[PDB]
Amino acid sequence: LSLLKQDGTNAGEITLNDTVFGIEPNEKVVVDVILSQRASLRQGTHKVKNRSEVRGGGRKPWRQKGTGRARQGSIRSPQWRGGGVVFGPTPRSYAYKLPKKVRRLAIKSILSSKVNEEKLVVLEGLTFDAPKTKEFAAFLKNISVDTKALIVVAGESENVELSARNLQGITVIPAESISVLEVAKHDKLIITKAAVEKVEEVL
Amino acid sequence: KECVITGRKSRSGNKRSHAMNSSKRTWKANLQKVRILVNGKPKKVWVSARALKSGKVE
Amino acid sequence: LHELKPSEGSRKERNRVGRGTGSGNGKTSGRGHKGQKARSGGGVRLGFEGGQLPLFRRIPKRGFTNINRKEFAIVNLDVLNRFEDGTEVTPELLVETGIIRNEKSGIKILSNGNIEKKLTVKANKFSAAAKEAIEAAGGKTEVI
Amino acid sequence: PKMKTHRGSAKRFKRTGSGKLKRRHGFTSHMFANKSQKQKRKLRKSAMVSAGDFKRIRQMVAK
RNA sequence: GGUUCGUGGUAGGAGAGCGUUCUAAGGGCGGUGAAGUCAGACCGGAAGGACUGGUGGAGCGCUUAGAAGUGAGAAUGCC
RNA sequence: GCGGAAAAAGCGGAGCCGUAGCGAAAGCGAGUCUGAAUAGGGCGCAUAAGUAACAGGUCGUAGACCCGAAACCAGGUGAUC
RNA sequence: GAAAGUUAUAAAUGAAGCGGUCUGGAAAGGCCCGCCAAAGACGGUAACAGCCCGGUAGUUGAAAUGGCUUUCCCUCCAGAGUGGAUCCUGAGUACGGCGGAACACGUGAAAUUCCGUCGGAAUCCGGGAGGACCAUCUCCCAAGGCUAAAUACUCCCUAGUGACCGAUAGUGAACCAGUACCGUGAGGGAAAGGUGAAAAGCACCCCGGAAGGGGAGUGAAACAGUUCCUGAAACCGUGUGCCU
Ligand SMILES: [Mg+2]
Ligand SMILES: [Mg+2]
Ligand SMILES: [Mg+2]
Ligand SMILES: [Mg+2]
Ligand SMILES: [Mg+2]
Ligand SMILES: [Mg+2]
Ligand SMILES: [Mg+2]
Ligand SMILES: [Mg+2]
Ligand SMILES: [Mg+2]
Ligand SMILES: [Mg+2]
Ligand SMILES: [Mg+2]
Ligand SMILES: [Mg+2]
Ligand SMILES: [Mg+2]
Ligand SMILES: [Mg+2]
Ligand SMILES: [Mg+2]
Ligand SMILES: [Mg+2]
Ligand SMILES: [Mg+2]
Ligand SMILES: [Mg+2]
Ligand SMILES: [Mg+2]
Ligand SMILES: [Mg+2]
Ligand SMILES: [Mg+2]
Ligand SMILES: [Mg+2]
Ligand SMILES: [Mg+2]
Ligand SMILES: [Mg+2]
Ligand SMILES: [Mg+2]
Ligand SMILES: [Mg+2]
Ligand SMILES: [Mg+2]
Ligand SMILES: [Mg+2]
Ligand SMILES: [Mg+2]
Ligand SMILES: [Mg+2]
Ligand SMILES: [Mg+2]
Ligand SMILES: [Mg+2]
Ligand SMILES: [Mg+2]
Ligand SMILES: [Mg+2]
Ligand SMILES: [Mg+2]
Ligand SMILES: [Mg+2]
Repeated sequence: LSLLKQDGTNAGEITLNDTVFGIEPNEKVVVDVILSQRASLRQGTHKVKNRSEVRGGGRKPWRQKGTGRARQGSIRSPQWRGGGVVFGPTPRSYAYKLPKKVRRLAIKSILSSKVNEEKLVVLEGLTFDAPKTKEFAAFLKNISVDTKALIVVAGESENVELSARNLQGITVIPAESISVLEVAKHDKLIITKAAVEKVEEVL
Repeated sequence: KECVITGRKSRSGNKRSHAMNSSKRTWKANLQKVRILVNGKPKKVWVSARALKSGKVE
Repeated sequence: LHELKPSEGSRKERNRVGRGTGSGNGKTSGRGHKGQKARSGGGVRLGFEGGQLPLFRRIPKRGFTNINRKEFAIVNLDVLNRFEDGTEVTPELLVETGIIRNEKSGIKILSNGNIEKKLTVKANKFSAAAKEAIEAAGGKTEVI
Repeated sequence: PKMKTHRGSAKRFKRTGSGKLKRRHGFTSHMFANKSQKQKRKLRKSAMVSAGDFKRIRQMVAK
């Protein structure tokens, strides 16, 4: 596929490795991995007090027989107004990983999908002399994005992260850090040639 | 109520029936009241028979 | 991300009891009526037979465990065909290739299958049949 | 926590290749005047756990 | 798409669904009036869902997926 | 566990399950145990699929679907009745 | 003991729209134009604000005190080789019996460790252990002491996070709550959030002793009137279309 410069002009064409960008996408696998990655983000910090954890409630409120009232054991029994909760949330992890081979297939398949959808723009360079959001915004018009976009860069270029930090739909990531959920969260995938090399080197 | 030389004193454990019912009991040290001088001056102190065995003041 | 479809049949809605009679699991919630099995925490321990002496106590204990029990990693001939002809098959070569991962007490070669190639196999033990078969092909067994 | 194996059972049953349980026979200590030699030969062999019993006890000896 | 035989049902097994709160992504509504609330002779096989109007005065649907403190008429239930 | 953003990968093969069973065991091994047996019989093989993860069902350990005793034990508080 | 650095405990500076127009009580909303962005965090502002305010990114800042890190001061200090005449190398100790306990190990064939009691070694030609015990071999040198880190927990502090609660929930406690109240006492232990953007919190008139009303006025609204967002149901009434 084609290989354009920051300015937006064509710079020949690059050849993506068909074992990473060519494979027939496995949608079912990508859905499993997306669900696992969403589940793994959960903090799970939710708790209630059961009848043991609620303040007080030690004594029998009134004698078992003779008063004409329903028998009761504690004022914190769960049918009482301020009483314990019967089950309800307990702090727990929601994280789980599919096997490594399934996780690699998922990233290969989501990346192949982007090529099929013509949502992957390969850039020769991408660099900025100084952190300037105005320049990064102009760049996105030249490349013709006008959507959410994941920008993948290798050649350190610290000025790219700063320049794109204040744009709302734009995420800049290393290349080592490319993940199924980050590619799925974003419409267009813009990647530098140097970054493509680093992604293929891993997959 | 403790050996001044060693520190022997009461310690708890079990009494056991045949049938192996257990109940708490103690083992007291064989403490004897004797005059010795740990500090220069003599004094009547608890000392275990075991501590007296061999070389003590009296 | 707005059109996620998990694989058909991979996920099923959990059954919730005690949520009305329409569901078929309302009220008694699948437990039927009364007795020990209807109660919270109810039910007898696993092999319990309501006081009839359980099976395991009707029958005797048998045998002992040997402190010095040797268990060998088993290699049937068939997998030795993997190797190239006139090759010297060691334990180290049998773990590198990935044929036996943990070499419990040693490597024993068993006959099961038939060998084609002419090898030189060294293992801790051979079955009489295995030895004959390795040799019948045109190889030498050594017992390291 | 991990399920615990029933140790009484682990000392009496043995798992076969097909995954069944093999056991010994009961009436095989003492009182041998009261049993015939045919009874003795038969009781001396192993036996399999019955389907009904196996259903009841299989979790006790998983592992 | 037809044909044939079926379709009473407690315990109970099996299936398909409705609705509730929250999350994500997409796409919307809303001071020209959100949710809630009241009323009605509307719609769906059921759970249920709209529409119109009053009240209300600022938030809320929908689609697909996900997660549950997810549905009450009975407990001499608790307030 | 290292690395990292309460990331994602990568690294990490120690270990676990499976690929062989039979026998109390020594052991032998597509067989093995019993047996004097080359017999018969038991369990196996000949009739190879497992494993990792998630989801449903059920079970186990946990209060384990919810409410309810009379009681038991431990440390205290009470002879202003 | 100094000194230097650095962090903490106050702060400072900080880009860009009073843009036009529509609806409206009000515009941050709609429509149409711009602009800043290392700043599109969060909150506030008469409805939903990157450009209105406090701020935010970035960049600065400390008289004083405390912490930390360095450096200096100060303080302290022998360590290899060769022999093996002799000497030393933890005693009521180790161990044993009896009785207990700890060991995953219930006295068992019961090693190992500890306690009480009684008995009681060897001591370099020495001693202990390898799950009764003996022999061989192997590995160790008890009966003296010290020792950071990797681990546990959080009354606290700072900064944050949540497919956690949203007033019968969440803490017992969003509110002067361990209060009121109950109990001789130990102890038990509640209920109870919302005017409006702003008090502009209803001058004045009228009935009434007042309460409370009706006007008038404020307000977008007063059927928002000082407990005052919404305002379901039970329950209580007035009126009346059909019936009795
Ligand atoms: Mg309690
Ligand atoms: Mg009554
Ligand atoms: Mg509560
Ligand atoms: Mg269902
Ligand atoms: Mg039924
Ligand atoms: Mg019912
Ligand atoms: Mg019943
Ligand atoms: Mg029953
Ligand atoms: Mg009986
Ligand atoms: Mg016998
Ligand atoms: Mg019919
Ligand atoms: Mg039917
Ligand atoms: Mg069912
Ligand atoms: Mg809501
Ligand atoms: Mg309402
Ligand atoms: Mg519920
Ligand atoms: Mg009711
Ligand atoms: Mg008693
Ligand atoms: Mg007293
Ligand atoms: Mg008196
Ligand atoms: Mg400003
Ligand atoms: Mg206007
Ligand atoms: Mg408003
Ligand atoms: Mg507001
Ligand atoms: Mg003892
Ligand atoms: Mg014990
Ligand atoms: Mg010994
Ligand atoms: Mg002793
Ligand atoms: Mg010893
Ligand atoms: Mg030994
Ligand atoms: Mg042992
Ligand atoms: Mg020594
Ligand atoms: Mg409360
Ligand atoms: Mg409320
Ligand atoms: Mg309360
Ligand atoms: Mg009022």
